[PDB]
Amino acid sequence: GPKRRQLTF
Amino acid sequence: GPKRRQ
Amino acid sequence: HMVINGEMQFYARAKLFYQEVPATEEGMMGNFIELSSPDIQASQKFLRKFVGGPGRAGTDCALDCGSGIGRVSKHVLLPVFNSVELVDMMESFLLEAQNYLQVKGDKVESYHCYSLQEFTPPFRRYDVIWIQWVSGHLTDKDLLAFLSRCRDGLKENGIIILKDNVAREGCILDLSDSSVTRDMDILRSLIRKSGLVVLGQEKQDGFPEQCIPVWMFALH
Amino acid sequence: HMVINGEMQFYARAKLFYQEVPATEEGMMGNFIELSSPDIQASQKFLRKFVGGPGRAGTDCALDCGSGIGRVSKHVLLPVFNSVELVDMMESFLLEAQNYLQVKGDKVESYHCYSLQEFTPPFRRYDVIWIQWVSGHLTDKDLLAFLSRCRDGLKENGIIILKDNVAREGCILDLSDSSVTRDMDILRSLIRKSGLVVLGQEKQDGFPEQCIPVWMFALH
Ligand SMILES: Nc1ncnc2c1ncn2[C@@H]1O[C@H](CSCC[C@H](N)C(=O)O)[C@@H](O)[C@H]1O
Ligand SMILES: Nc1ncnc2c1ncn2[C@@H]1O[C@H](CSCC[C@H](N)C(=O)O)[C@@H](O)[C@H]1O
Ligand SMILES: [Cl-]
Ligand SMILES: [Cl-]
Ligand SMILES: [Cl-]
Repeated sequence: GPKRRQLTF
Repeated sequence: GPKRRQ
Repeated sequence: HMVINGEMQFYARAKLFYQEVPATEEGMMGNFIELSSPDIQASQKFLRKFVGGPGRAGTDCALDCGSGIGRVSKHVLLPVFNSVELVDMMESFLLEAQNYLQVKGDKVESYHCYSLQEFTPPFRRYDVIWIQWVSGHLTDKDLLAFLSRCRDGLKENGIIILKDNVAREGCILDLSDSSVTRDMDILRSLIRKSGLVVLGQEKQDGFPEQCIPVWMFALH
Repeated sequence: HMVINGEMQFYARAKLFYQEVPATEEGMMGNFIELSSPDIQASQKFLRKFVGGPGRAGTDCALDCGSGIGRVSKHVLLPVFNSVELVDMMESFLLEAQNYLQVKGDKVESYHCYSLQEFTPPFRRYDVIWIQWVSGHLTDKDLLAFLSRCRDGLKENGIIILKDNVAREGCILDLSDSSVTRDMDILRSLIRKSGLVVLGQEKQDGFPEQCIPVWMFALH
């Protein structure tokens, strides 16, 4: 299902 | 170690 | 781009993950139960644009891929199609589907317990093939091949509805649930290589900024 | 760029893989035992180009990262350096190293049992840090961090030697052994972000064309 967005560093 | 190609 | 070797490990881990997912709407939504209603409303509206009338997909038969317990079947497919077939690799979810799809279960033709990468849809049988939140569980090679087999499963004027998370940049391989979140370029590339073309596509509205964007695709 | 989520499962599968890998040269080479001898020959030459001389790397101390049983230490490092330290996550390999290294084992200062993504090379201690066929077992995020800590472990004029498989185009994620085969561009990007500069660069010759190319990098 839906997933939390990941961050890019 | 070494690995095969696709 | 990325190639996945060791596909056996990939699919085995996914079965271990879903063995602990509860056979409920909340389990199907990965605990994002508050997003089920806006998901369903957008899917209903999107389906209406491509079904019914001359030259458009018929309303006789639909296939629900990675159905889980049948959330999409209950709220999107069964109100529209005369018969619906569910396919999912989890026997537990399909057992629960029979109870979950109570009011309209008489129109459910079959519950197919198979993994999509091992599943051959019958030739030219379906007006609509619905693939929601499961394409990420197939490797690129297996998804490409599965989409080609789905094309062969469509009746004339039939369509594939693909709905999934689409990463904003680059792909994400998540080893906890054995999923790959693909970006738009990779996804469109696999659709093209499979012999399909995008009849239409729409971004899911009403979803939170904290979640990966969700997109719907009508393919034929 | 591609990203890996759920590292816990990534590193865990790697330990399960190496628990079944024999503590032999054949185990280290992944059943390419015949390639060990040309590997040694190319590494000895490459090392001679950056070690011993004015402004060149000293010959006092070396670190063998992902040493396994010490194949590289035995044939490349211990002949050249006064003391060599091995670091590997499998204590079974470090234990066998004491046999396999034979007389050269007398110049081993310590056998460190650590995962590289948890290891911090002692500050300003090594003239050469050798990282061979293990960088693929670290995620991009963990490899960047580890290279930065290696740079801090270097003495004056010290260098890092990195030797690994490098895809000609497109990365490969092998879930059977939890390794990423990076390609040239993404690997150079990770080296750059870590604050390291490429001194030398050579492709391993004499390897079968059916194998992924192998490259050596001198970095500081
Ligand atoms: N390889 C595979 N083959 C068949 N089903 C799979 C699969 N990998 C994951 N699945 C199924 O895909 C479902 C994802 S949860 C999504 C459920 C449903 N599409 C909905 O939107 O409500 C789970 O039921 C899981 O059992
Ligand atoms: N995350 C990690 N941290 C430390 N060592 C690791 C590691 N992942 C794999 N390794 C080690 O890396 C080695 C890869 S086999 C390579 C051995 C040696 N470098 C040679 O060239 O002969 C194995 O010994 C394995 O135990
Ligand atoms: Cl970000
Ligand atoms: Cl995203
Ligand atoms: Cl550089």
